[PDB]
Amino acid sequence: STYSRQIKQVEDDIQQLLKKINELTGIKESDTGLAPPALWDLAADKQTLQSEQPLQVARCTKIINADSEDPKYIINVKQFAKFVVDLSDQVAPTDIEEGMRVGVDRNKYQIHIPLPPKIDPTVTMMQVEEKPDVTYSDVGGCKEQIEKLREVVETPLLHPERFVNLGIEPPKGVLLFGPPGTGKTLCARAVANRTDACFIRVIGSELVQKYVGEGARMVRELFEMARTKKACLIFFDEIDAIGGARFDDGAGGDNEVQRTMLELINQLDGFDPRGNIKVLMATNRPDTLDPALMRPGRLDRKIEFSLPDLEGRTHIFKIHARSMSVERDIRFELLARLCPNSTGAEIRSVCTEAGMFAIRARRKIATEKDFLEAVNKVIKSYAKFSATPRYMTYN
Amino acid sequence: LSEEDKQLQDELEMLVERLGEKDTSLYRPALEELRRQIRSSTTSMTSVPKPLKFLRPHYGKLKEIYENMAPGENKRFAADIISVLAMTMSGERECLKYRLVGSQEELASWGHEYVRHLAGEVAKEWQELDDAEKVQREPLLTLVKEIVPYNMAHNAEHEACDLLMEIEQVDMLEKDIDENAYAKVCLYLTSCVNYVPEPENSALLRCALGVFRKFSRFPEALRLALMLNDMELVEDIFTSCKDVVVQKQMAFMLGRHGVFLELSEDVEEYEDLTEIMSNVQLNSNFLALARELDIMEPKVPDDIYKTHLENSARMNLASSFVNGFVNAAFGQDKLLTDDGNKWLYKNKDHGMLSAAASLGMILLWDVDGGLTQIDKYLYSSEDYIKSGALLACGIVNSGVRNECDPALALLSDYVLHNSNTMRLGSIFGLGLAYAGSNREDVLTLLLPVMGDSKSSMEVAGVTALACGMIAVGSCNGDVTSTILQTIMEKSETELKDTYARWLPLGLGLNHLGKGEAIEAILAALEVVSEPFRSFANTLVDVCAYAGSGNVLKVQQLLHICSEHFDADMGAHQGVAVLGIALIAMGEEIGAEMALRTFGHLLRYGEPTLRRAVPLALALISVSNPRLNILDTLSKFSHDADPEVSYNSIFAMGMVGSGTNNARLAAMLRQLAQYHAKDPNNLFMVRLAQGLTHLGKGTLTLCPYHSDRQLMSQVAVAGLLTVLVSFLDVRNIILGKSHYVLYGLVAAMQPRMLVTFDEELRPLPVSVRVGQAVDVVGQAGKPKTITGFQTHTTPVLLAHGERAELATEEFLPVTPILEGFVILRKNPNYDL
Ligand SMILES: Nc1ncnc2c1ncn2[C@@H]1O[C@H](COP(=O)(O)OP(=O)(O)OP(=O)(O)O)[C@@H](O)[C@H]1O
Ligand SMILES: [Mg+2]
Repeated sequence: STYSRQIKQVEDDIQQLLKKINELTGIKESDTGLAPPALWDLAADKQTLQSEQPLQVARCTKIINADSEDPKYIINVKQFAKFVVDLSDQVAPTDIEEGMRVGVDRNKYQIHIPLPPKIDPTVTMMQVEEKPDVTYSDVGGCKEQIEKLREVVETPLLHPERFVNLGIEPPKGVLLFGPPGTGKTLCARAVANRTDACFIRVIGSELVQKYVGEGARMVRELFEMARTKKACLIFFDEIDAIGGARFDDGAGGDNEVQRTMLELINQLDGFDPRGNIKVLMATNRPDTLDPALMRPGRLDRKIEFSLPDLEGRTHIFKIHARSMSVERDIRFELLARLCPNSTGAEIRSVCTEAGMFAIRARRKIATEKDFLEAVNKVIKSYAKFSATPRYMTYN
Repeated sequence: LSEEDKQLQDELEMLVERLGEKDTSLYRPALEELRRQIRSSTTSMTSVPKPLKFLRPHYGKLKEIYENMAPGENKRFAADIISVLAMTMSGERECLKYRLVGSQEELASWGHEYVRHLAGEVAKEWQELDDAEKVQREPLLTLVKEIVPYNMAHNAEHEACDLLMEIEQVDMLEKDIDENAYAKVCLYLTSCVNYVPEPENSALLRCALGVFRKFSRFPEALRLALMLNDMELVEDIFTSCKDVVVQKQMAFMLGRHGVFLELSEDVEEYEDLTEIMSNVQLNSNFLALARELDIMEPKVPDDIYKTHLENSARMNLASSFVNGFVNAAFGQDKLLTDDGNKWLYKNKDHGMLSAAASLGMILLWDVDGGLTQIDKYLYSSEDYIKSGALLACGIVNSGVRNECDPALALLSDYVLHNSNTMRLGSIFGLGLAYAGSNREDVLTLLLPVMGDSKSSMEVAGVTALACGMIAVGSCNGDVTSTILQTIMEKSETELKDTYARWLPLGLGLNHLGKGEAIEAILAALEVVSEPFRSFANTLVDVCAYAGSGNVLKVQQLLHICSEHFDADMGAHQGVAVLGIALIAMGEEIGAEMALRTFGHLLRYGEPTLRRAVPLALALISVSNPRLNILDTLSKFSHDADPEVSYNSIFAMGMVGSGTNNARLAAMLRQLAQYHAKDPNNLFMVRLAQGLTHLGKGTLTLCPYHSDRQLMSQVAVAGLLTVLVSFLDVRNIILGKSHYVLYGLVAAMQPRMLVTFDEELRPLPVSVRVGQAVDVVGQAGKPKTITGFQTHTTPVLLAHGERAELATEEFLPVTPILEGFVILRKNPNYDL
């Protein structure tokens, strides 16, 4: 308390000093998207505003007299108009092709710069930019499943030289299936964390659109932007949202979703080669998927995430209780034996509920009795709401 | 008006009336009742008697009672009421006075808040008192000797610390430390030392050291003495302890710090202690870790570049640097440990210098096996290969003290070679091998090289860098004298060469962290011509105040940076910018404050001013990939000034050096794609990629260890060498002198947590690794880690990540769980 007066004096001085600094330097606005003044290259901004002319985005339609020295290019300037223009002197004639987006000036509309193809922003955001915080060490009891998944989705990208030499074409599709909570999306997150290529996460419900043909358009643009990369991975979580089998119910039952699924199938294995895209789909209802989607060349590997066995359940218990403040003699093998048919999610909940039982009793260490009560509460008491017994008929 | 409040208001008159009667028979009961009445409300912290606050003027009637006659019992309780009242207003020389002259009973009987105010006033008047008032502190010492145990009784140890700190009398604190509070008081005093200046720096340091020594806490006492760089105190601490295991742990700490001791053969367990302190077993321990952490497979630079995901002599040299950095201290590589002659000759001119020298990086700390691979390239006829292997010898021997000096033997016969390249390799290897040794034999062998006529300016600068690295922080007279002679012997036009910039640096390395020992050196430098004189003076001054946090020197450096010049005259501005980081790196608050100053320097500064800000950011955040610095450097990676771009990219590499950061790797790959057509920028990007995966993520370049409280002088010297050489990245790094990057070898340490048994065998133990939490202040047991995970002990600790034993089966010998730690079976466990 003896320093309190000086504490407040120096604190107020510091606040006044910070305000004074911000007075000379900057840090304001932030609602009109203004960068801090330390990054303001105003002279270069003026030089850009004068020298660098704006360019309207158009689409080239037809090249007339491409062979001769006066090729005319019909461009469709979006909602503006259609023009017959010529390339600028700084663009090679072979750099502009029919049907590609270009950027032209506003005076004579001469083509000034070829442009990347238009991609829906919703499709663009589907690519993963922050890798998940899950490694393959966080998935227990899935040794064979993880190995099979990695030798399809990771090994060909990491070491392609081992495959080209033997004339070997690795599988380009994996379907992870199993009851809910078995670790399909966990393994997908592990893949996305370990991968170095472009990873795109697509949820099936995201491919359902209001208008007719829009979902197929999103699928087409997804595979178009996936082909603009040397190697790419597309994850289709809950593919049963759009991957259902085709049927005719008199009315137009699921016709648009079937068209979206057909577009996805055509992209996977159709007349045109798919490319270096290696797709990955996870579903808890693989019985509903279309037979054409469940076919090799589209889903070559079918990895089953069945419920863990005794060793797998013990491994999952060790994984989830690693950072636990457990006692010294926790019989995790016994706990794994006490939940015969249980998913990894139930095991994680058992660990969490044992910790919660210990916390509720104001204890810093969870005993074996706490884990037994957690098993009773989660595996036994909550067994009414278990998704397991219904969903292993589907898998 | 409360009825009891009205009664106490009656006591303002009726009790004073009892004290107004001539006879003393009514004086004692009324005064004692008032003294107990003060305690009546003192029983509640918030409750204070508001009626006595109206008795403050009533002291006029009581003025004669406490002043005008005998002090037996009349003034005794009369003055104490005035003292309790004086807690309310300013109390300048009052609240102390009546407690001093009045009753001298137990202090806490008058309240915790009252005694807190009294202690604050004691410090305030102690500052006022002059020498002639030494006969005024007789009661003051008694008050402090009673206040300190009272503060420690009610867990108010930190408040006690301020009291002796203000009066500059912390010395008696060690007398009254109990076993329940030594850790807290020592922790608070050590946390305070980073901000108090000299001589209170050493005073606080020695006081906490004495407290630790009294309690036989030998490892932390040794840490504290190492913070004091008191070699005599290091020796005394090491030989005072009788526990062999504690001495082994302390030897591990000394070996990590780079401090070595010459023990006596009479000392028990001399052999193993010397081996621990010499880090001869560092290579085997590192390889055992890597085998446990299944990372022994070599990594080709292609796996780092990842060119298959991307939608020349310089290229080959950059790739050799990447191969050396990624596989550092692993002993295996698919590119040079195989038949590397094709690869090594794929490089051209001075590239062959670094590439062959890079072959020494994979064999770091492995002297016996490393020289066995150097020998093959030692006999190469090409001028560059032999000297590159010579420098690889010192790189291999760097960080490990061999009893029979191999590097000196292999490099002595080439420091006066006619070819300047064989020389260049030999001095640099010798400097790396014997960094932080102050070995008189090596220095005497090396020193005449600087004065040799055949020695070029490049050679002279390399010799200065080496001799500084051997004698870093030692204030060696011989090295200082010869460096001064070399500096003033050169012509003014000769000093225009940037290799002369290395001459002060070694001089600066000589007095690294010494402080105010440079005034003679500065006076000597005053006679040197300009603008080299300003450069040299700035360099040596900064190196002297390295890692001190002296805001005055930072103010001087900012004044140097203030006046900008419309290059040639402005060279020392970059040194000042680097010096802001070199001084502010000591403590976290200063570094985070200096980050804003670096931003302002980048914003308002001139090119030469802003060409060094990335180097300052790299120095202040090396191996610490915090996102703010990474984003700041990324904003200037594609800078208009090429030098700013090169420095920003290299600083991005150094900041995440050894961190294996995925985000930084993505940024570096994107920069490599962006800078594909710029050979210099692409080379810098490859260097950054190599640094980011240094030692496959198991090595750090941070100069601070022991919970970021101990500065490694050798690491600082290596980082300083590389960064100061980067002030002329166009001519030194991108030129023919890229071998100076191997100075980073001096700063390579493993981010380690290896738990050993009492017989030094590995001992896997469950531990919790998480971001360090400041535990100053808050009492009881506060958690020192947040967001932690449980791993087996052979785990790599990131920057700012502490580790605490998960269970209590083992007791650590030292509180700091970094590097090699010895664990002992806990007697309480399994009771
Ligand atoms: N094999 C496993 N090893 C470790 N933890 C597991 C395993 N399987 C599941 N878990 C845990 O249970 C959680 C279940 O979520 P997860 O995303 O894996 O389910 P899912 O199989 O995708 O389910 P759904 O079919 O409902 O989408 C995981 O987040 C993880 O914490
Ligand atoms: Mg899922």
